[PDB]
Amino acid sequence: KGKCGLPEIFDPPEELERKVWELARLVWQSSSVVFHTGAGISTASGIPDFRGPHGVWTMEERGLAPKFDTTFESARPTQTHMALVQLERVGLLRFLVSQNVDGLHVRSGFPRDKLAELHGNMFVEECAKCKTQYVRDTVVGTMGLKATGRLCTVCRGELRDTILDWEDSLPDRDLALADEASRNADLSITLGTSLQIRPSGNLPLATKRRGGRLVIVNLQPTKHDRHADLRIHGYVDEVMTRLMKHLGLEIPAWDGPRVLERALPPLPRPPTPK
Ligand SMILES: Nc1ncnc2c1ncn2[C@@H]1O[C@H](COP(=O)(O)OP(=O)(O)OC[C@H]2O[C@@H](O)[C@H](O)[C@@H]2O)[C@@H](O)[C@H]1O
Ligand SMILES: [Zn+2]
Repeated sequence: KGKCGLPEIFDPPEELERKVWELARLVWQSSSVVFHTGAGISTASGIPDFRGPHGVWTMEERGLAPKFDTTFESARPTQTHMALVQLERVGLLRFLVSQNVDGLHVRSGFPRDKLAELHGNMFVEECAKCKTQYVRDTVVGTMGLKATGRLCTVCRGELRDTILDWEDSLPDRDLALADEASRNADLSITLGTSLQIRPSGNLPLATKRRGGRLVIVNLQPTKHDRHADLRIHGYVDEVMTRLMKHLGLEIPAWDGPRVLERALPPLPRPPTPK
């Protein structure tokens, strides 16, 4: 599905630094910062993307299977995952919209009330009856919104996976929160997504339409490149490491899988430059 296997682009060191300083500036000056993440933020942990050079669909085109260097369970959040945890803690991230099913945002300790997982989460099952969600320690075992073989404990209703199939519509609440955050954002930053899937890929444009700024961080071209105020071509982990340095923020260490349901008030953060 969509455009697969396009050549990657790398801003050279001085181009990159200048662009990351510009991004820092946009973050400092924007009250509402919304991040939009795709499969590219998980490749540095061993999970292949879909449309990159060895992406799932690109490889399918060659009659090759995708290569994982991890199970979903033994996957570690990347520096990028952890940077987003910290940005949220200090109040420099309003909301996070993800297209990833890998479960890494949740397991990194990102508060679920500021997270929309538009395409589902491998570790989450949902009661058909009450709609209460269960975050599990291991992948649920089914995809396509199917019965997992477990009953709810809030009820005895049927538990199903939340992995959307091709024809399946997006979770009502997640999309509602994603829309609200994107329309009301001063700044949308996309990370490691080619922005080819609607409505997910068009959400960062709602920010642009409403007068806000748009930053696209990606190794390949994306569908909405022409609409961005800043395009940054580099490994996300590098882009984020440099950004956090400029912002004067530590990237916290991951202590293993942890679920946080609700965000706290912002922690102290350094003062803004002149
Ligand atoms: N370390 C990295 N740093 C920066 N960019 C990266 C990195 N690794 C990969 N990328 C880029 O990330 C992008 C990932 O885009 P896709 O593979 O299309 O993944 P995504 O946009 O998340 O896909 C959207 C949706 O498509 C469906 O197949 C599936 O439902 C998925 O959630 C690619 O353009 C690739 O160049
Ligand atoms: Zn129930």
